[PDB]
Amino acid sequence: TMQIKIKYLDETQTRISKIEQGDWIDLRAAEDVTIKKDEFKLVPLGVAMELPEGYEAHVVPRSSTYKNFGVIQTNSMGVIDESYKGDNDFWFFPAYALRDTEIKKGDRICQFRIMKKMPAVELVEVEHL
Amino acid sequence: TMQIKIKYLDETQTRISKIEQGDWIDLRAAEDVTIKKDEFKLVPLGVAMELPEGYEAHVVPRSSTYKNFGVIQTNSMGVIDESYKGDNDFWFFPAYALRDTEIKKGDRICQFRIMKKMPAVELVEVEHL
Amino acid sequence: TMQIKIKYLDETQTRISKIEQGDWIDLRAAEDVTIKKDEFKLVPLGVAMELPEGYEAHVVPRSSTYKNFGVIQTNSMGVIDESYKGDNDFWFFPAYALRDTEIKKGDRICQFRIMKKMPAVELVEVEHL
Ligand SMILES: O=c1ccn([C@H]2C[C@H](O)[C@@H](COP(=O)(O)NP(=O)(O)OP(=O)(O)O)O2)c(=O)[nH]1
Ligand SMILES: O=c1ccn([C@H]2C[C@H](O)[C@@H](COP(=O)(O)NP(=O)(O)OP(=O)(O)O)O2)c(=O)[nH]1
Ligand SMILES: O=c1ccn([C@H]2C[C@H](O)[C@@H](COP(=O)(O)NP(=O)(O)OP(=O)(O)O)O2)c(=O)[nH]1
Ligand SMILES: [Ca+2]
Ligand SMILES: [Ca+2]
Ligand SMILES: [Ca+2]
Ligand SMILES: [Ca+2]
Repeated sequence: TMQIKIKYLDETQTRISKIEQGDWIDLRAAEDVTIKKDEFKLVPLGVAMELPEGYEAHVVPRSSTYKNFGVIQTNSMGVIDESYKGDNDFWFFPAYALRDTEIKKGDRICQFRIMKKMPAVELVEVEHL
Repeated sequence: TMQIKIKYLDETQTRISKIEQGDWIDLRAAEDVTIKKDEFKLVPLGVAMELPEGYEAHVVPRSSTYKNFGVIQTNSMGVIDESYKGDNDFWFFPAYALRDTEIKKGDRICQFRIMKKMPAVELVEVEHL
Repeated sequence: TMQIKIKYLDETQTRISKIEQGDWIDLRAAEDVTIKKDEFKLVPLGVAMELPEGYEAHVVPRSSTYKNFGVIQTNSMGVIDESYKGDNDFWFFPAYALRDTEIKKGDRICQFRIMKKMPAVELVEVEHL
């Protein structure tokens, strides 16, 4: 199987290694985050990762995230590149609150999977298609 | 040649037609739903599916879902796993209404495709990246 | 390497051809767009493409789009099929503004990659799963 190296922000972050069979993986808030209605905050997720060469990760909310927390993800789907593999390259979930809300440290807030990056392409300009 | 088994909620749901291979497939509201501006409702899609093994489905709006139906999708992209294949595992579109709206039975509110699940990965903690 | 043919709206659009290595590609507003709070506009991107056969494109916001512009993409992830390849099939970004905003001509507003279309599938209706 493919290795992903993961570094946690600190010792209190919930470790997320288990036997994986192709399911998306839940990520968790690194700290309590309060968000007022119609405000935006980056929810830190407390993990940095070196993804497999030639891969990227996609991040979206969980199914019940809206019900529980009343937030939407402002970028729709977050794309994490194999190059965001630095020692300070921590992941976040960009949240817009549709109601006053609180997200607690340790809460599952979004989920990711990996995906092979697109193949090499060359764009060629033409005057007409 | 890959098969998806599909169960409809009832006889009144408009069946999905012979497909054009590879194109996303539109899904229809299973009943009339009224949603007031700033309200959230699960819009039933009136279908349950057994996806091929090792696949998942992704569900997103149409480009015109906002113009036609007044809603955004609260989970950004719905991910339907192979394991959501039970006889009562019906699909929904989680709608937040940005204006008052009357969605109708049969309205093509979103679209789906299948995709292979990500490979088996092993997360390994490291102190530093 | 696969080719994508690209046609620009006019001579003033910024050409986006360069060496590609699987990264998503930024697309840019074709003209100034003003969007008031709680309004929606299709932001023109000034490009039409013939994608490789058997492939589709996916379009999402850039990571900083919400901070810089206050817009969310109403369809979450836009899907451009291979058949959207006509001389007047210009791409757009469906934007809903959460605050009064201005996007300037040439601003990077979203990004795309390609992905192979789903395989041929046969839907088989069953009475029970
Ligand atoms: O939802 C997200 C999106 C991105 N990220 C990470 C990956 C991304 O590289 C980083 C932000 O760095 P940049 O501001 O450089 N954005 P990006 O890497 O997309 O830059 P570019 O526009 O050059 O591709 O945040 C998240 O943690 N969550
Ligand atoms: O937009 C969606 C998303 C999910 N679904 C389906 C699939 C999902 O399995 C189901 C909701 O079941 P759960 O509350 O068990 N959520 P999920 O399967 O995502 O759970 P987990 O967090 O364990 O992966 O609704 C939709 O119909 N539309
Ligand atoms: O974000 C997007 C989405 C689609 N598009 C273009 C390409 C796509 O083929 C076309 C239609 O997309 P949708 O299928 O999401 N909308 P709809 O079902 O309303 O259009 P059609 O009736 O043409 O399928 O719009 C964009 O330019 N940006
Ligand atoms: Ca999950
Ligand atoms: Ca409002
Ligand atoms: Ca369509
Ligand atoms: Ca990018």
